[PDB]
Amino acid sequence: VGLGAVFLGFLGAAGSTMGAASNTLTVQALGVWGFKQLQARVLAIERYLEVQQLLGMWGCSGKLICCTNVPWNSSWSNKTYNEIWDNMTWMQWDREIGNYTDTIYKLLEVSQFQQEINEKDNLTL
Amino acid sequence: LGAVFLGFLGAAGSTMGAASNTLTVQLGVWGFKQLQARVLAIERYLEVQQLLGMWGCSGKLICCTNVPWNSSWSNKTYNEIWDNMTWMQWDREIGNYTDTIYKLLEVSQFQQEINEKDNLTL
Amino acid sequence: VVGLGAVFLGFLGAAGSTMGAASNTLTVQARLGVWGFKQLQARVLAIERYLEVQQLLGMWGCSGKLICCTNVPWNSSWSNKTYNEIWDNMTWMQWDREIGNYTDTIYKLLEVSQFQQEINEKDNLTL
Amino acid sequence: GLWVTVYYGVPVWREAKTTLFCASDAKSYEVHNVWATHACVPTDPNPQELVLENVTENFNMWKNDMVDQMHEDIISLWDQSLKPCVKLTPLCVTLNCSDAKVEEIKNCSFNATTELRDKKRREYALFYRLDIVPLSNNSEYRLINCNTSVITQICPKVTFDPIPIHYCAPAGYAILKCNNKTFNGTGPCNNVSTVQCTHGIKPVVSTQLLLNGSLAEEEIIIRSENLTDNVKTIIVHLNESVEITCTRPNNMTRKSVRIGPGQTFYALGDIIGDIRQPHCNISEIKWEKTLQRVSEKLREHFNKTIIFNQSSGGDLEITTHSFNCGGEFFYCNTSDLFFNKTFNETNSTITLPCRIKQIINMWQEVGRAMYAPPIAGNITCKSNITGLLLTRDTKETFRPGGGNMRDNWRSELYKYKVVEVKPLGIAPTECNRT
Amino acid sequence: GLWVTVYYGVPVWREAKTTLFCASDAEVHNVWATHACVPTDPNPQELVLENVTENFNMWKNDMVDQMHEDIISLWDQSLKPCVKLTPLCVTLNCSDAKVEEIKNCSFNATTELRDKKRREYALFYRLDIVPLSNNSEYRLINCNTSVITQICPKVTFDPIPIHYCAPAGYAILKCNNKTFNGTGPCNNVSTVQCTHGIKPVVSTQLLLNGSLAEEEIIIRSENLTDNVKTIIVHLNESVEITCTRPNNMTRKSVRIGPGQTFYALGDIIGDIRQPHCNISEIKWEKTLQRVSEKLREHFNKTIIFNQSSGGDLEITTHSFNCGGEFFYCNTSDLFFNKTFNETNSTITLPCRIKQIINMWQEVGRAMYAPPIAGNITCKSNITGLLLTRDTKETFRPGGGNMRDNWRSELYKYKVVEVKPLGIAPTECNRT
Amino acid sequence: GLWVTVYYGVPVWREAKTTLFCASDAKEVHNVWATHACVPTDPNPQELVLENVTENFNMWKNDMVDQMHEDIISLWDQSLKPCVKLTPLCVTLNCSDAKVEEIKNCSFNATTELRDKKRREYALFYRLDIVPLSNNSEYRLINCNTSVITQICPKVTFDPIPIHYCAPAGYAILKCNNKTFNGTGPCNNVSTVQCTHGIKPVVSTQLLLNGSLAEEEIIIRSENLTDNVKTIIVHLNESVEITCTRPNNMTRKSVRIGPGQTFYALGDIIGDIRQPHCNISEIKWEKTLQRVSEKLREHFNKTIIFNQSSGGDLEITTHSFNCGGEFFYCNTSDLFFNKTFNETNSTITLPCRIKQIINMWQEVGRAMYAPPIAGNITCKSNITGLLLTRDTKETFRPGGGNMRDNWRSELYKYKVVEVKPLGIAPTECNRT
Amino acid sequence: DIVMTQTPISLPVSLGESATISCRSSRSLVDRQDGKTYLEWYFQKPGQSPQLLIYEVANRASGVPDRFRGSGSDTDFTLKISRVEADDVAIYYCMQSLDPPHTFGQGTKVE
Amino acid sequence: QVQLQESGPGMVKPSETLTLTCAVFGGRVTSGDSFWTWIRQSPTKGLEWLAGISGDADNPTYNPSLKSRLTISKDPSKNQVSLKVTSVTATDTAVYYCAREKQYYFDDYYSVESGRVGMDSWGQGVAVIVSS
Ligand SMILES: *[C@@H]1O[C@H](CO)[C@@H](O[C@@H]2O[C@H](CO)[C@@H](O[C@@H]3O[C@H](CO[C@H]4O[C@H](CO)[C@@H](O)[C@H](O)[C@@H]4O)[C@@H](O)[C@H](O[C@H]4O[C@H](CO)[C@@H](O)[C@H](O)[C@@H]4O)[C@@H]3O)[C@H](O)[C@H]2NC(C)=O)[C@H](O)[C@H]1NC(C)=O
Ligand SMILES: *[C@@H]1O[C@H](CO)[C@@H](O)[C@H](O)[C@H]1NC(C)=O
Ligand SMILES: *[C@@H]1O[C@H](CO)[C@@H](O)[C@H](O)[C@H]1NC(C)=O
Ligand SMILES: *[C@@H]1O[C@H](CO)[C@@H](O)[C@H](O)[C@H]1NC(C)=O
Ligand SMILES: *[C@@H]1O[C@H](CO)[C@@H](O)[C@H](O)[C@H]1NC(C)=O
Ligand SMILES: *[C@@H]1O[C@H](CO)[C@@H](O)[C@H](O)[C@H]1NC(C)=O
Repeated sequence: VGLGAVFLGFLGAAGSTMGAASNTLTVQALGVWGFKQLQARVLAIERYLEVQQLLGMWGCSGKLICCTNVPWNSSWSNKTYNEIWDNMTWMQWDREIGNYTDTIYKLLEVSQFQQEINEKDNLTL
Repeated sequence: LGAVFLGFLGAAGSTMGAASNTLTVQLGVWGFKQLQARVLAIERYLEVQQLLGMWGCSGKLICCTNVPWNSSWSNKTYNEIWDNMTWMQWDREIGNYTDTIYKLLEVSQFQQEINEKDNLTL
Repeated sequence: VVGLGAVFLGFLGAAGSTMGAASNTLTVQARLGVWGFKQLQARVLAIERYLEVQQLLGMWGCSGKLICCTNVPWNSSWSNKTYNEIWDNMTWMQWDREIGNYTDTIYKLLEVSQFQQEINEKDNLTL
Repeated sequence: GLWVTVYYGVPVWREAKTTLFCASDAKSYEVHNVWATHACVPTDPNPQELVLENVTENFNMWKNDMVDQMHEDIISLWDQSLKPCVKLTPLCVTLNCSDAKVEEIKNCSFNATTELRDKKRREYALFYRLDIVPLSNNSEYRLINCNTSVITQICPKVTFDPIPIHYCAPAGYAILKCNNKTFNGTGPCNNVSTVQCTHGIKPVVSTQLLLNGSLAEEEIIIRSENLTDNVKTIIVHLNESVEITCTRPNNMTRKSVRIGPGQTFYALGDIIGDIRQPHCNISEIKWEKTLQRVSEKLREHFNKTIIFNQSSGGDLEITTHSFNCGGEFFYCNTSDLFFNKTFNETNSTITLPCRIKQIINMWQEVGRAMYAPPIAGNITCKSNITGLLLTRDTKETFRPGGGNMRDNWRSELYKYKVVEVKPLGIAPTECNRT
Repeated sequence: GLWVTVYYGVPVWREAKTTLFCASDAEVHNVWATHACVPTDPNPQELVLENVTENFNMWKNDMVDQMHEDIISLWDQSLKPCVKLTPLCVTLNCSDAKVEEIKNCSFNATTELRDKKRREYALFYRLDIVPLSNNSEYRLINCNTSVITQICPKVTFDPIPIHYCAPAGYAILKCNNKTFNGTGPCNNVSTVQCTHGIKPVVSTQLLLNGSLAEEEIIIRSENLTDNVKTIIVHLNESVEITCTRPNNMTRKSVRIGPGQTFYALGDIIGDIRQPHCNISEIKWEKTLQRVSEKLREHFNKTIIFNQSSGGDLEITTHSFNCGGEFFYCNTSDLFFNKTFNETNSTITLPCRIKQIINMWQEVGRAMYAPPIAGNITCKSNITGLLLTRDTKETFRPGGGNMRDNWRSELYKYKVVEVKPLGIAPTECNRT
Repeated sequence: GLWVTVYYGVPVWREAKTTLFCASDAKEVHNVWATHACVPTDPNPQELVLENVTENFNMWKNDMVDQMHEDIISLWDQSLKPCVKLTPLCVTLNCSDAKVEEIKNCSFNATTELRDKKRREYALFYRLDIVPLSNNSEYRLINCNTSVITQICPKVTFDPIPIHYCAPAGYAILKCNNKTFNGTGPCNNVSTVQCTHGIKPVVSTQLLLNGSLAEEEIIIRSENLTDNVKTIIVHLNESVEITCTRPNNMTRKSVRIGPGQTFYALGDIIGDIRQPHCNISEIKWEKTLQRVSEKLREHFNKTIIFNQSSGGDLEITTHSFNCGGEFFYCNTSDLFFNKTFNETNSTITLPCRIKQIINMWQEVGRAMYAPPIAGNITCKSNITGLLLTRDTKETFRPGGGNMRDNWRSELYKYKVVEVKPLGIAPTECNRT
Repeated sequence: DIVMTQTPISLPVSLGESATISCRSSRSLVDRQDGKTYLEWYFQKPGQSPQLLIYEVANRASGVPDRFRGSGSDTDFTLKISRVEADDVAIYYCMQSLDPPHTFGQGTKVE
Repeated sequence: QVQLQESGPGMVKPSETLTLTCAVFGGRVTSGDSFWTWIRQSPTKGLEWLAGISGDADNPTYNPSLKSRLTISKDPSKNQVSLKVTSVTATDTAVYYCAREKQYYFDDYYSVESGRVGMDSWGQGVAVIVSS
């Protein structure tokens, strides 16, 4: 499987509610055309390096799920855990926080950097 | 990238146990034809680095897993199969079960994540 | 274009500081056709730069995190100076110029050190 | 708690234009076939549909970038095939010409350079009237497009079998197939489903009636950008499609004649038997029943009398049912009993009188034209009429006329949309790393 | 110490020759690609790179060589679909334009079919048709050399700014020492992802539309003590130049051979008025005065300027491009021809148009530029001189090649690779 | 019992097909093969032992040689297209003879700088290039009626620089070292390398040239020895030297064909013309065919005989090779094989003749004009392999039936394998 | 060498009438040569030099009218004036131009 | 077209050698498309063809009847063609012309047509009389 098993399989959960999306695991049970295909393979690779790069540099590398150490900001939304974690499709959830997706990443980058230097500053000391 | 795989190709003729020692001992036609080759090298490495990521034990030289050894695959225990076989023979034994092994391992990784998530969600 | 090059620019920043200031200073960042084919070579080559620097870490068991502590003796014949005098008196460019001679040997030494560490760990799993 | 967390798997997508690449069913592999040639990514275990349950999604077909890429291909793919072939430039000389009957299938002669650049040698070659043009009336004819374009001839090596072609998206994207059996061209699709590669579309270049197209599911469909607009095009699909066949009884065989050193081109040698005009037969009852059903469907979006009036005319590219067959194109009147009357609310068949054309100007680009060599032996084919390019013009008059041939490709890529998957979900949670 | 540690993200850089790609922002086609490319790449993304030194030179550079082998390909890649204009190369019989620099020729030509030919007449400039030996019979200048290709009538070939941007994983160390001459430690260095933007205008004696100098006249050369290496001067207070072709000319579509035509000059409306280019002499005179002092201190002796004539009219004349039309001016009628001891008006230059050119100093590739209908009034800034070092020192305008134009703009950049791997001892060991 | 473990770096591999790429020592100037493109350096001491692993491969169904011919044929296409085409020269061409039997002082009308004036001209052509149009006064170039013909730019040269193929990073190229290799089947000694250390793209159709001499022992190769259509390949040990030479002093002359287009032709014969010599050390050659025959007897238990080539055209019947900027075509049968043996200082000569117009790859619609090199040219070289076709006794005729078979004499010992270092095995450990 | 016969040697005529002139070849003429019938006609008023009328049997000279037309077989050649007028008075010459030396005929004097 | 003019003495003594010249206006003597030739209009025999030369530098050919006594050449330096008559007889008294038999050669890549338009343009004709 090139990478379609993951980047198409993640639509298998589809617009099912977040509660379902958190535990839906059993569902698995030369020439011109050459140039068009080459541009596809190179572009396909880039779309995979992009997410792994950010997922990699955050300290969340490899691990499928991981928690973080930067607290929530109520400005992002008021509705809380048990209200959003159920009775809402994720794609709908992406609508309201896309207003901060371009900035929330920076908090992960700075928080991760602080975390890893904190390790060296204690182990090397 | 890629060129290091020749080091792994060493000790092909050896016992599976003895393989650990060898690693211890260790534009234009020409332009486009190279680009087609160069992109290929990346793909067959990312299709390798991705499998480990999908299997959770990313990067580490060896992996310990949770799924059991079905006797239908091979009922030779530890003392035999590591004795005098290179992986060429072992590939023939395990060849028919490769794909089911991959997906079986994958779900075993996905299900332990939620188990790890239980402590964070209980 | 941007994703694999944004971090590289940040690394180049504050190069003029010595390593001692450089450690905490890094947090200050926030605290077809000719011109189609040419663009293809740039996009492919950019991956080969990130993939190399990341792939070396896997060989060294230094995956994921920025800094990683390691297990391999310091071949002190490389330099009289140690941490207490090189760390606050020199910059990375100066460090590379006098250390680049040995670099390839350390990678092989660091390669075997990582290998034996994980297999000696396997010797702990197989005890 | 209330700390942010990340998930490296989540269903999310955005509408994104992206390059696509080919996949084919590996129907044979001789590598001179225009479309495939050396061929594209080999096949797949095609059934891959996914439930994608109750995801409310909407999209509009007339803006999708996938159809445009299928006009970046073809026209660029034909150029990749026509470039090595011969130029018919040296053949643009004054033609002495006459008739061949014991229909306008003429017999022409000209100067022509032999193997040497110096000596000349008279050669006779036949031509249909749609190639020659009057000099201003008898004799001294000339090739039509030579006054604006560099005429070139398709090499006999290649063929034009409309082989199925499957469109895949690069890994990391997906195609959201729409399954609602009355999808009215644009709007919500309540039963969307994903698929890695599309259906096997056939590169059939129709211009007034869409041949070999996919059948609509259990209901007649009518699509348009704006049904209330007076000028914009309209596309109709069908269910239980109707038959159409065409044959040329003339048992022709190609002669090869010299044009300078090295270069050669092929033309008609002789008319075996006798000239019988090309025919096309269509079941009269099927067409009447079929168009009658569409009449009700067309009525219920205007609520008035609908009148079929034949095409506008002025040429043969626009006003005729042009289609490819074997490698010798047809341009056909499609009006005798096919239109010109409407409904109030025998087991014979309809006839279409029509003809052949060698030099075809295609894609409506000035400066380029292609010459199709004659195909030996009598030629026959059968196909399904699966769509009409009706154009709207108290009452309402519908004129069968096709706009740009991109309409044909929008007639089968209607149920597809390109999406970019970005599985990097963010959410709050109780935890924090310890 | 006692233990090495891998430090990812380390600042370390080394020289590297590698490819560069698009940039554009803000129709049919343009010769400089730009019809589809990456957008905008805003400017303020620099890192000032505080107080780290870097020494480099502009002459052993990669960008200029990386570029001159690209522009020469961009034009060559554009002219493939359009007519090779060889069939026009036949015996011309030419009369004078009865409305000496223009001639009105007649020739036979192949019409829309092989054998029927007609007599046609078209206008030409005497600079590029040679008598076939009064004779009074001529041919196109470039027929014994190579084919000549018509510039496609629909495309346009006026300059558009293009930014060079290095691939991800590299950087471009822009030097910011405003008084820098292109060789030495740039004590105020900076790095940029995508360059600021450079204009592709071709010239031979004046750097038109170029980036202006800042608070200095800077003279740059690999060797000021060499009599064949080029001297480049970068100008304080760029002067303004205007060029025009005031003839109200019209174009006629003469048909030759089959297929496509080639556009040619028709009637010279009104009366012949030779083209001219205007300069304010006081501006130019005291602009020359400024450079007269700068290079003096580099030679400690008096200087002179001269004509630079004695060539094939490509390098000796002020050859440049503007408004879809080409120009070749004497540019030393009285322009330089002066030496320095220490009114509102203008000085004017007589100039010549040429219909077909051979650019990039090569042979095997000449092209025909269809005339621009109507009058044009080309106006541009001037920022540099391609002076040549020929008791006292003699100077003469004119470069040695055409890469010198690009070398004037890309001097403040050098492509560099970043190596984010560095080993350093540290006290810890793995837990 | 026991649990699954995944071991990275497992040495398992499988057969594959790959788009290989090029590399070379470095050389400047418009060399046709290496160009300014191929990757430099790769000094390769990395011959890994790969101790005693069994492996099998056959050079016949190998899909690396066909990849070598998928390019090179395309490589010249990259270099023919820019250069001047030679169609306008196809004019009624009137020849008498040349003297100051095989060279014509031939005259023709060609257009001058402009397309309105003709200009009488004279240009030499070797007898092969022209064909009599007819007792004979008119001639024309041979390949005019079948194909358009182009002209090689003198700027490029065919001097074969060696080229190294390289597996893309991630594959591996195997190598068999059993010097008595069957030609097919398991090999007891195997090794691996990223890039092979030497191949030469020299074209030959009857005898190999500059090739790697066999590894200390004579070798015989075939798809099927007991067959009469498959080409036998012999690979000599203790190679035998050859030398061909053009002793004339011909001078190049440039003539024009319409505007822009022009080409180079042989102006005048200078000095006494002699037939192009091809000398071979007959003293070595005699027992050289004796030794290969003894090897052939080792497989067929009876005497053998050698005849001339199969005759017919000048593509199957003749030693054809490049001396560099010039094409040779030698009889190489009349005074050279003729016979066999039972069980004096001199060197044998061959009749040979030059051909400007060639039909390389023997396919329709393709041809080229070889620009003559002025003056004398000599090229000493080594013969290392004969190509034999099989016609009480055994008969052979030199001359391979297809030029692709030549490459098998140098790329036999390699097979591309896709190293796929992902393997599965049990273990006692489980994730804890 | 090769001799052309002519008939008529003279022909008086008034305005508006049509006239016909003929000349015959001796040595075959149009002997293949990958060419064509190289026969020509010339006319000359008194005092002025000869000028071209017809070449290649049936092709008129530069800008001359349709007052006349030429025709001929392999060896027989003819010339006809569609409508004579005042300025047509001249001596008409039959000239062959196949092989050197070119040979005229001894005039055709029409009034 | 080519304007043309004969020049030379009109009074000639018996039995002497006569040289006649013709200067070309608007062209080149040596250009291959032309074939210069000279013709005489005798009173008894009429028109007759003497000689012509052009194209291949040295390419003269004379009428066999008068092959013995003719010579003709040209030079671009003055752009004229001159004819020498050796041992003139009283019968040679006649008007001599210089004429330009026009050839052509057009190469349109595909076909290379070629031919001639006969003797397009003639000179005024120069009268020479053999008397004393
Ligand atoms: C493979 O088989 C081919 C024939 O099929 C042989 O190819 C030629 O081999 C010769 C000899 O090795 C090459 O060298 C030529 O030598 C000639 C004179 O010798 C001078 O140069 C050599 C090499 O540098 C010196 O050793 C010697 O001392 C002399 O200085 C010249 O005729 C040739 O010069 C050619 O190249 C230059 C540069 O391009 C041109 O300017 C010249 O005009 C001329 O073309 C050349 O140096 C030669 O390169 C091969 N080609 C030709 C055409 O002769 C191989 O020898 C044989 N073996 C191998 C290993 O490839
Ligand atoms: C929360 O978000 C707001 C903007 O909505 C921002 O101003 C504020 O600084 C954020 N607070 C924290 C603690 O990040
Ligand atoms: C073991 O393999 C068999 C097939 O050989 C399969 O049916 C069975 O389910 C497997 N058992 C387990 C526990 O995986
Ligand atoms: C230590 O210093 C001495 C004296 O300067 C020098 O020669 C030597 O190389 C240094 N050793 C190391 C290991 O750096
Ligand atoms: C350029 O500047 C350097 C110092 O950076 C100086 O030494 C040198 O002389 C200057 N060269 C020229 C040609 O002005
Ligand atoms: C023969 O040709 C060679 C080519 O290099 C030249 O050096 C030599 O002088 C020539 N000999 C004669 C006699 O022209």
